[PDB]
Amino acid sequence: TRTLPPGVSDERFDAALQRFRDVVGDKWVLSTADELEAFRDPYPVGAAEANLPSAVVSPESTEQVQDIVRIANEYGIPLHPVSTGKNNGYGGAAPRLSGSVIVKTGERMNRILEVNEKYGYALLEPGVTYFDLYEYLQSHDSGLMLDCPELGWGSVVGNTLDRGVGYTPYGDHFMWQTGLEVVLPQGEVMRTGMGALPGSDAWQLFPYGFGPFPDGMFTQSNLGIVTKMGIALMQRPPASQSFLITFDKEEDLEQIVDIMLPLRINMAPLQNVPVLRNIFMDAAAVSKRTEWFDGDGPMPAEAIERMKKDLDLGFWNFYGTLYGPPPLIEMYYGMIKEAFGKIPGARFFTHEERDDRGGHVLQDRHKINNGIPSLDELQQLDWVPNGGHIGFVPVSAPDGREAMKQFEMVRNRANEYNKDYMASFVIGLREMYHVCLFIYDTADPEAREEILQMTKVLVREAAEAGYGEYRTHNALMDDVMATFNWGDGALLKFHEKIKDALDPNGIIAPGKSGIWPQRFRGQNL
Amino acid sequence: TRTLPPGVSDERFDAALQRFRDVVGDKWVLSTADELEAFRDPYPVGAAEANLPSAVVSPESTEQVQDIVRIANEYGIPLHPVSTGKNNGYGGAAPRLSGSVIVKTGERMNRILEVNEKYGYALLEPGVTYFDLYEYLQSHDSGLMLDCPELGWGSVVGNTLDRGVGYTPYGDHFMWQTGLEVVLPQGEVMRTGMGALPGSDAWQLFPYGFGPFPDGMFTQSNLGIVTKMGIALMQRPPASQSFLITFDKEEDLEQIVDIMLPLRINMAPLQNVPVLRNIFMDAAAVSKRTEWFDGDGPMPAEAIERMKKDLDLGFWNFYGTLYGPPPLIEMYYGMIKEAFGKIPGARFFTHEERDDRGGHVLQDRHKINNGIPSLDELQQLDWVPNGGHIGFVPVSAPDGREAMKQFEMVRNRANEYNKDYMASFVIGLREMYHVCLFIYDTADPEAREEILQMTKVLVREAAEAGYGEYRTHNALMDDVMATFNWGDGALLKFHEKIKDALDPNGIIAPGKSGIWPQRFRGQNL
Ligand SMILES: Cc1cc2nc3c(=O)[nH]c(=O)nc-3n(C[C@H](O)[C@H](O)[C@H](O)COP(=O)(O)OP(=O)(O)OC[C@H]3O[C@@H](n4cnc5c(N)ncnc54)[C@H](O)[C@@H]3O)c2cc1C
Ligand SMILES: Cc1cc2nc3c(=O)[nH]c(=O)nc-3n(C[C@H](O)[C@H](O)[C@H](O)COP(=O)(O)OP(=O)(O)OC[C@H]3O[C@@H](n4cnc5c(N)ncnc54)[C@H](O)[C@@H]3O)c2cc1C
Ligand SMILES: COc1cc(CCCO)cc(OC)c1O
Ligand SMILES: COc1cc(CCCO)cc(OC)c1O
Repeated sequence: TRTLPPGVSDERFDAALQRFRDVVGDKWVLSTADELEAFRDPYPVGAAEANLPSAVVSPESTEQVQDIVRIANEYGIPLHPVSTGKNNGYGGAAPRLSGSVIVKTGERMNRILEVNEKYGYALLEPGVTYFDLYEYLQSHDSGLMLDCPELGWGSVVGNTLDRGVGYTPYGDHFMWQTGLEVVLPQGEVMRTGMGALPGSDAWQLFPYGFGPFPDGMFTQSNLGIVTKMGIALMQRPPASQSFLITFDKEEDLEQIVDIMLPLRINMAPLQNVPVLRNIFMDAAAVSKRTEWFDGDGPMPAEAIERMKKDLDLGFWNFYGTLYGPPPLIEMYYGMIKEAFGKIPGARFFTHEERDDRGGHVLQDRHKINNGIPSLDELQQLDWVPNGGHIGFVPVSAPDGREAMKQFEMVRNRANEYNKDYMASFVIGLREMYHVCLFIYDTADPEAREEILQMTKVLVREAAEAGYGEYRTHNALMDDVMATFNWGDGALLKFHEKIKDALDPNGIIAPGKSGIWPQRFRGQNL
Repeated sequence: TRTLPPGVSDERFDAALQRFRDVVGDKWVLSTADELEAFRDPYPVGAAEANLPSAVVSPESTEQVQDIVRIANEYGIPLHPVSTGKNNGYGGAAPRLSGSVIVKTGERMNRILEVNEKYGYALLEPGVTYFDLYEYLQSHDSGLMLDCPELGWGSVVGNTLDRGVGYTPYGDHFMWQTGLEVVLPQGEVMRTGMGALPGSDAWQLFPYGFGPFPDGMFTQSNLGIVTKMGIALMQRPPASQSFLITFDKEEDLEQIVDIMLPLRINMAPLQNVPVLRNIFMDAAAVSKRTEWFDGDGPMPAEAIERMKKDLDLGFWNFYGTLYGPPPLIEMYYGMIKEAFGKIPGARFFTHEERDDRGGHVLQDRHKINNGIPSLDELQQLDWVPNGGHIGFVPVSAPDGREAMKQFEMVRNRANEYNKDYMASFVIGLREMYHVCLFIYDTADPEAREEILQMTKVLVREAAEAGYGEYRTHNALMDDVMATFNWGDGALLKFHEKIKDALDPNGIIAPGKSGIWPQRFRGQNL
């Protein structure tokens, strides 16, 4: 059957598709099953079909976005705006609401509008990937560096708009986002901050402007379609050194985190975003599961010791990067060695001390942590046939016992559902993103359903323990927002009220972050 | 005559006042003219009466705030929430809309709810002043320090809610704000961030929570009455050093700013928030105008030279503070001396090198920049009889030509309207707050009217040159929001839609930031 927007007939949708073609050109509207396969979730969750797009519209300009939104309002067509649509682990480009039209802004709105060397910023359209911006900075001999997530094929804008993160001192992308332009849900266009002052040169200099500060309301949001976004860019330091600390025992996690916090909270000596990855995460980056265990069910401890011995890695592997003059780097590395060396069996390696396969992750972090984008971690998806992943990322206090509690709770459910537990604590100043990647055979419908049921269990169990997730997959958005229900669901009620005011026809990404416009509430999707 | 809410009769207002007394206690409702005199703007702007409160209500609890908001909805009573109501320069405690009832949350909601040494944060009620928090930290021998504005008698919460700023590395108060509790305009209570997840310990560790990020919409805002707010607290460094650089000429401003930017953008060597204050600003802190000049009109060049000579200060005076191990401080100070020394006439002083009257401001900055609150700057108001100030604060790029353009533009109008121009550039990473404090005799109605007309001209003239203000006085809020009118007033229309959705009866601080609810729009008050 043809995927159609809810309540929209074949005739009405054909008519809307043609109005879209009038705006963007016939080449830039996709609506056949073969064309749309590329836009389904690449890592499907659940046995049954879900998150089916009805079309893809690729606008060239803000003016075209406004016209697309107005047409969607006339026809009642839901729109899922994306930048590059590489939100893999959280749905890809696929809409939360099946039948929605994807607005792929980044296909043609892909210009670097400004890179300012003096004030250190960029003004970007959504199609600028991290690779694109890196190539620009390299080609202009820029003194600036970008901040990228693990995979460079995503969007500087799009990643920020889901509050994604990277690993340099500028790792909080939303923090350094400065100014945006957005098409509101009925087609009006708005600039935030100093961009609201005509002729201001400070759109990318001063984020707040005047009055209530709105930009965060357009992140993890369905309140508009972003068409331009500014971001601050850090100056590249004169030198850097990355390092790996291997820790032998599962149980070391508690002491690692507790030693880490005093070294991190003042952004020195731990200047970048430390990451603490387990052996499964690192092994998946350089090898397939069957090299260590080709049997049924969870991997046995003998197979784990082999992974560690052969890759020369610990169960927990701490990656960091230091920046600045060589003397500062040496002083900070000495402090780090002296602190973590109090853990029995810890071993230290700089990026120049490992040329072996187990050191491939360290080399990859040394790129990433220096704003050099990479795709090396895509090899994690070769762990099993037809590999995909889902991201389960609860927030943790930077406390070793809390980390251990979360590790044990996730590992337990992981084992129960026969999914390997790849873990990476991504460490901020006062919080940790406990990244749980579950890699699975996306062609196997029982594996897909196990992933869905396992993660719904984990969302509930984590919440009963006081833990919430910072970001989540289409399939989990209602469940995750349901956990943030202090005061009889006060937060969601507030969001719904704003959603219905700005989007009275219920057009933009219905269900994003569990926020449904009035016409869709009380339904089973 | 008695001050009444718009459209509310004496009999209705009396009934509402008694309902307020039911909630908070009859002792905690003020409504006579003598009682309300203290809640008038202490630095009145304009000759005519403006911004008159009809009553003051002091709630003891969030539950009482909810009840007050419910009563106000029933009766159509506008409410102006304040914490400590010390917003001097911007209206004091006085409401934008005359006839509003001030809700002074800080009078009785004044508890430090938590200070966490390990993770470095505080959870505060609105009545905690900077002095209160400092005394707590001292009393408990805390390793943490606060970040305060120039005057310590304001509210850690209230200052943040107007996006006020201080001068340590944590000087962006809203940035370090983490979690809040707010009573929405119809009386519902909501927690943001991880506080929306019942049982989370991360309310003050991770600001975003899940879904659209709303906390900024409650700053410079009329979308609620905030009852609790968290804020991160920096660890106190092992050592510090403050310094003053004096520069001889008005025209040095261009070179000072251009030398400063490379030293600031990486947060080192200029680690704190530098301030660049002109001789009028520093002279007012230690002396009266008639010490230097008792004639008519703007101060002549020779009197300006006498201020410089006796106080041993420049026309421009640069104040900074360095932090960290003693060798790091000495290396950074050497970098700062080498850079700024290229300006002919520059002279350098650390806080150890001046014990004269001219050095009083340096010693005060050494307290403020180390989280030690002060009221010394209140002496600026003794510059002339019955002294008050208004804050005209355009944002400037950190560019010397732009700073000079703004200086010359403001000086030109200050001279025209016979107001001394006290200037302080408060310097962020990529932007400066160009603080123009105009000090005037508040008893002189012509001076008050000159201040109003001069600043209205400056708002328009600055906007014509592409500059907007970050914060403003009641009397200028409509004019300032009117300058942020890109896209035919798109930003204000967006704020108005949200305002009417959350506040359908138009109760909370109508006209704050130029944002009026439907029932008042177009009424010219
Ligand atoms: C192995 C692996 C490792 C990963 N590591 C990381 C990591 O380190 N850090 C990280 O952050 N992520 C990580 N991810 C997740 C994902 O790869 C990235 O976050 C990716 O950059 C997001 O996709 P994107 O940039 O194309 O954004 P998009 O998919 O274009 O956008 C993401 C979402 O933002 C919203 N949005 C986007 N554009 C607009 C717009 N114009 N208007 C309105 N709303 C919009 C929509 O809700 C959209 O679904 C990882 C994934 C995998 C599989
Ligand atoms: C000489 C001088 C120097 C100054 N220097 C500085 C400086 O360095 N930095 C600086 O930031 N300011 C400065 N100011 C301005 C002012 O002194 C401070 O900002 C002061 O801290 C603000 O008053 P307050 O803290 O009592 O906040 P309040 O007056 O309580 O609140 C300010 C506003 O925030 C909102 N608000 C407050 N509480 C609530 C609540 N509970 N719910 C909802 N909304 C609320 C209201 O709009 C209120 O009007 C200066 C003023 C002068 C005269
Ligand atoms: C920090 O946020 C994320 C980190 C990773 C991988 C971290 C590997 O060390 C994946 C994500 O989504 C799939 C995230 O959101
Ligand atoms: C940085 O923000 C402000 C600074 C000052 C005075 C700075 C003196 O050096 C006053 C203000 O309001 C009256 C401000 O908002």
